[PDB]
Amino acid sequence: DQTTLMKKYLQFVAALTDVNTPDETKLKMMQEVSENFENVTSSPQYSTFLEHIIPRFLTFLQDGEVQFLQEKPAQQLRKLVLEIIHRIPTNEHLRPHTKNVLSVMFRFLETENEENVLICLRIIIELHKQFRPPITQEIHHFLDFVKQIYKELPKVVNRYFENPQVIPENTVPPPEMVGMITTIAVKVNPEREDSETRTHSIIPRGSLSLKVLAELPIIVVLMYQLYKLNIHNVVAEFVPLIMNTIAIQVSAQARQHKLYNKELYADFIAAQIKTLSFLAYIIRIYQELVTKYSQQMVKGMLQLLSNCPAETAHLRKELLIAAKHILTTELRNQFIPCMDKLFDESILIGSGYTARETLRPLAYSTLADLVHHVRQHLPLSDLSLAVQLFAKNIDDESLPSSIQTMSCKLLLNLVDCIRSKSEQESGNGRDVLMRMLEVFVLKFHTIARYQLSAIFKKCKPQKQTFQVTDCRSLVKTLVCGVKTITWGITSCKAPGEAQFIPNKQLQPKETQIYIKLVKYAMQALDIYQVQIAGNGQTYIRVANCQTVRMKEEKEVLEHFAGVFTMMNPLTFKEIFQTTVPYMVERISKNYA
Amino acid sequence: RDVLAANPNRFITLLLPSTSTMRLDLQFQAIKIISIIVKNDDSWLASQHSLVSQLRRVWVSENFQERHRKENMAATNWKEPKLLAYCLLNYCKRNYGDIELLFQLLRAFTGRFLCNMTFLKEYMEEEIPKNYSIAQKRALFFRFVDFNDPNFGDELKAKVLQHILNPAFLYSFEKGEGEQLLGPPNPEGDNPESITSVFITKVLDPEKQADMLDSLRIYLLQYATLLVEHAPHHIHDNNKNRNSKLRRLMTFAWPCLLSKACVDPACKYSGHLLLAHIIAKFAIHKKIVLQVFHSLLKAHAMEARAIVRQAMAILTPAVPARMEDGHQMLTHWTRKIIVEEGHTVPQLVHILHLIVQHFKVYYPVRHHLVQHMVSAMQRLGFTPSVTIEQRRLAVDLSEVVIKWELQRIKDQQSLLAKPIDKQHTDTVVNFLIRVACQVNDNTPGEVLSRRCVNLLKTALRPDMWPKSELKLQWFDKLLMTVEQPNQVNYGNICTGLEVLSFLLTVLQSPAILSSFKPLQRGIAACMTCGNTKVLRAVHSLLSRLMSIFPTEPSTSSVASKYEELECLYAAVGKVIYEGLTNYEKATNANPSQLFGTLMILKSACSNNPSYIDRLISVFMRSLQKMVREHLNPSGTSELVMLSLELVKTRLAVMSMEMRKNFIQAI
Repeated sequence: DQTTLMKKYLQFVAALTDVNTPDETKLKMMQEVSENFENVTSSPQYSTFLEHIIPRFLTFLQDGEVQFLQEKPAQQLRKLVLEIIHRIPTNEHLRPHTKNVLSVMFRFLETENEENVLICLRIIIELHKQFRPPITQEIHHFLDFVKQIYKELPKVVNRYFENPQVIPENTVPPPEMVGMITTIAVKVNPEREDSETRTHSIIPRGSLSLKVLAELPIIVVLMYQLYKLNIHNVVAEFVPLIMNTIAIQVSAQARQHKLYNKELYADFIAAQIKTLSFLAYIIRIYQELVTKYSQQMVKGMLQLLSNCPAETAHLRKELLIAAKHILTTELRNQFIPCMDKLFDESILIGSGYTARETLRPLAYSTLADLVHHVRQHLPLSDLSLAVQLFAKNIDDESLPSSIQTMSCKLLLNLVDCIRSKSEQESGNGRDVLMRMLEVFVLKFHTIARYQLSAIFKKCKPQKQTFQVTDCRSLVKTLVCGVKTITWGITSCKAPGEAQFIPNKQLQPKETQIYIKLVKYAMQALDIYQVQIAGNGQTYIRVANCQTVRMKEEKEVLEHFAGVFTMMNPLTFKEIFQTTVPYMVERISKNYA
Repeated sequence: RDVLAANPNRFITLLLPSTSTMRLDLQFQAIKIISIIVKNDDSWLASQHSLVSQLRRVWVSENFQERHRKENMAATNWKEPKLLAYCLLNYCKRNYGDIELLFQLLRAFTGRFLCNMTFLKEYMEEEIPKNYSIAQKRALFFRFVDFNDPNFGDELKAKVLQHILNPAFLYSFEKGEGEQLLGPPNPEGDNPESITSVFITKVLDPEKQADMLDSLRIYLLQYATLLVEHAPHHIHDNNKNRNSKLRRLMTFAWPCLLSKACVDPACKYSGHLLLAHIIAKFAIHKKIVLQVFHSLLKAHAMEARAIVRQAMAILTPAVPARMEDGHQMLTHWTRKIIVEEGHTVPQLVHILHLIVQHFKVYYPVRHHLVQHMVSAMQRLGFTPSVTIEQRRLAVDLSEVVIKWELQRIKDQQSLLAKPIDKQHTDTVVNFLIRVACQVNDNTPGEVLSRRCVNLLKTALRPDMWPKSELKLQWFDKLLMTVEQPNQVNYGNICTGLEVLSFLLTVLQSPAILSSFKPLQRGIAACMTCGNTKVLRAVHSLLSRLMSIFPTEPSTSSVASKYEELECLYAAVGKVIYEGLTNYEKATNANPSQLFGTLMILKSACSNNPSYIDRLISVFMRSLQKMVREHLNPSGTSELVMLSLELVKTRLAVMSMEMRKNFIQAI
């Protein structure tokens, strides 16, 4: 009988408030109740079941003394009750109890332990997302509690990192001197070496735990989304707190201490990164106030990048995403002085294995956007550093072809900046332009030799589509970049030259570089032979056909010719006298 | 070149012992000359031992690697490491015994030089497995074991395992030379000739584990995975009562199961992959298998998705094969994680991806999972702001349920053979219809729509789920959007009309009549819009419907003998009449105005040639106007052909003047 089963569970819930019942009996009863919520929710009595159980659960949670030992049966019962409340479906039957549950949880946030506070925060998030209740005073009290935590954070940091305390041996410390769930072992009788042995786990206070601080900002963002018109002035107070939080750094001496905890530092860095994500969300709304404090923000996030642990790849990913969002705003100008550090790959990506494999595309894409927006303000040295980094990216076969194309396009855009800055500095801009041209020639050689050979090997007579489209895009970008670099070289004053002249015969080494460019690019432009049929077949088109049907091939070949037609006639003559036998052989193999 | 090669001692003076700038230029010139000689004479450098020793000295020197890693972009010497590596590689090609110099070439991969070092990687991954003998591979491994060089850090050993040892041993195992390469299958770990024994004892030594870099640990776990998969006999003989080597290998893996919060995820899950392979190969106790399974289930993080997927693909088939109640444990833990968690979306989508990938394994426990699967499918498909990947996952779950019913049909041609509960089929069909009609984009989801349509066509068959329920009322809202000209998803309308025509072929006639009654307003609304695609779709729908139920003849007062068709057929007749009358009235209009009218009329006459007898005069005058516009000016030809095909058999209805005009005039 389903009715009898529900009455049995109701009796179990009533027995939860009983004082005579043993704790383990209550734990077993509630474990049975948790497993059987699938059956209860089906019957229409589930509404009356809720009306009976929810007040009883809230009453039991309110009456109980806040426990801080994880092995205590009372703590486990409290956690199971909270998880049961969380598991309760969020249909319209939960609506009448929603106000009471939210008030009870908001009261527990101030006083209960980490495990319970985290569960209560999850419950609050779920209830506010599903039901969206109107604004109450408890919401403002929560915002004040969050601000108080932000102000208390330096004291927490000092207590745990800066001045660690040695827990007395064989004793149970108070929760206010542990930073995370710590397991300790106690011998009952200290008078002898042999005695009864008991073990305990201490849960930190929710007002001091950094995991709660990490979980807070998403709740603030959610409540700002729901209550945008009401708490707009209240959220403005968080901005200086956010900047101070991201500015905080653990001293080098503290990290080298004998009592240093790596997991607690990881949690602290996670909290700082979550705070930076909160800032990146509110950066566009409070941009004037954020701008007033930005000078500390640049330092703080540079330090977050330096200090992010190598093992925590997810934190590095979230940090990079938050940085990408922030840099889109005007604040990217503040980074102009400090970008010489931001090009350090150890700073940007770190030494982690997962970070190095996965997150390099995100890191270089963010840095590329920053450089592209900032490029007109960067000095010659910073432009050279960016060129060196993205040139190293061009050759790197671990990166996806999209990132290589993006780096080629970045260097293309940098070319005119490098020209202008070299003309102002009278510096070595022509040398870095020549180095970029050499990198592009080596890229044509690599595509001709390795990539195109594999593409042809994969063809058959009439993700491979992706490889063909990215090869085409990379070859097109390489041709455009070679044309732009050639325009830059022919428009730069040379180092130590007296005066510029409107065209100049290139030196023999440059002519050799362009000869290699002809040789390699004529092989690389064979990618356009490989067609992509609708059946999934990739086939090489008939060799003897000069009637190109694609406009992209015509445009890229005309631009390839545009590279050489802007050169001094003697240079053109020297290059093509040598190359023409090969050019004719390539035309024979590829009539396009 | 012969003159230069006759005095190698000249180069030793140029290899390095504002003046320092000259010495580095001389070193670069020396290395370039040596590279040219090596290119032109492949066998020369293999004998010049002192020259190669000084080249090695330069290559391993700290200043050289620092200077080339920390170059200025304008540095002239950027080619230098490529040429020096090429020379050292040429020496190593003929002198296999110099394993130390071969390992020092991997310093090219620790940095990021601005020169393409692909030739070194190609040589190490391809040629070494092909060319080196079994004895030489054993020498490689035993040199890696006892490589006590202070300047050869853990990252360089990781490079060794990644590029040299693992490919060579993989090739050897693939060829079948594992017995010779590993040597004796020593159960007791002492024998220094047993590759697995020395690996597990010396390399996996717990004292070393402390400072272990993550890359070195990862590639050590990959090497151990090779050893376990290709050569389980050497790791553990099942006949032996106890083996220490298996225990020590698991102990090396075991730190990954620890619940620490700051571990690189790739290392942890690579250790889980090694444990999964060990569990598959060897009869491991239940508690270890269940702990590994539970920890992989909780692995919903994006960072290590691929390794977790590999580990689960290895382990999930193994669980039923390992223990006598493997299916029950699979059910228990999958249900537990889906229920007690899943308030966070990524965990639920991870478990559902695992269910989709291994649906064949879960088949004997289908009945338990299916309820949670359909509930999560609906939730993921209808929660606000579904990402296209999440909607694809929901469609994948629906496809999993359909494939389970295909397997049930195959098996039937007893709790494991009993059919799925009908209500789950109903909700899967309805979710498929709704997602197919919704997912099309207003301007890609089209592919998911087509996949859902095909999946629905397979779901509704004479064997799969005939006479399923349907929830069509929502179509009323969808088709009414056609009325609103501001923004409407025409693709959604077309997909819905196609689904409706399929339902007309699927459903029984009384069910068609009962279900289509609310649709009447929506179908009638479609016939008005100017979009040709919607007109063609509604034309096909009406053609099928009117083929099932022909319009009334004789100009009877009722538009249909069926009340469920009465309003739709009245709207069809009214729109045909109004379109023909408007085209007659129009002072100047393109035939394209007729297009929808003509398609609807053609549908109305598909199974009732007499239908045009109502409209014969106005239709004939419209045909005259069409022919006149065509003769004295692309769809006009199609409309003229359609009109001619309509009246070609209605000569007896037309008046004598109209008949004469049609035959001798049009």
